[PDB]
Amino acid sequence: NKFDLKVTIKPAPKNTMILEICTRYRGDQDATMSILDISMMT
Repeated sequence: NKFDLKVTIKPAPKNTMILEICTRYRGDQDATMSILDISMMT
């Protein structure tokens, strides 16, 4: 319930793709410091 993370991957024109992740909070006040972890494909 807390977050609303969204992840997308697109091919950029050795494929060299582009990854974009966007997040937002669910509540009423700004959150404190947060941690984000990313693990990529082989």
